[PDB]
Amino acid sequence: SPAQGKRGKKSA
Amino acid sequence: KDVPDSQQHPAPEKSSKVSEQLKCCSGILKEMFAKKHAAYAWPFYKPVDVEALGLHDYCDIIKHPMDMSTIKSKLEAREYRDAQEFGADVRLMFSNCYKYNPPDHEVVAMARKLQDVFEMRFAKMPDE
Repeated sequence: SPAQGKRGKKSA
Repeated sequence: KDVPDSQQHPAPEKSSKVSEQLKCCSGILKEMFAKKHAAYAWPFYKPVDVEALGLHDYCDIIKHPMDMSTIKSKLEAREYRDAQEFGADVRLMFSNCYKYNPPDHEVVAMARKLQDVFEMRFAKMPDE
């Protein structure tokens, strides 16, 4: 586990 | 030589080159900021939304999250000496992005689009 991989943003 | 056409003269007063870099640097960020790149630079204008994105691990990952708006604001602050102050922070927001994000990610998706445009834009930056 280096980084959560955001799970952020969906462009909209 | 030490890099082809890398440097040749220190700037007089302040710029002639440098703040000229920022007029460019800015139009560049402001371009990622463009409604054109606002499909994907918009999460860069502003800071990685650790709430919205449901990050949590963010502050572990991220040490220096850059946002197109500060770097710009600093442009708008002339805090950036030049466009390389500028893109130093573009590279910062880009960095903290793929830093946190896998390349199969949305943020990186967005990140790499800016990576394309910013770097293309930045390729049009002086240094003389």
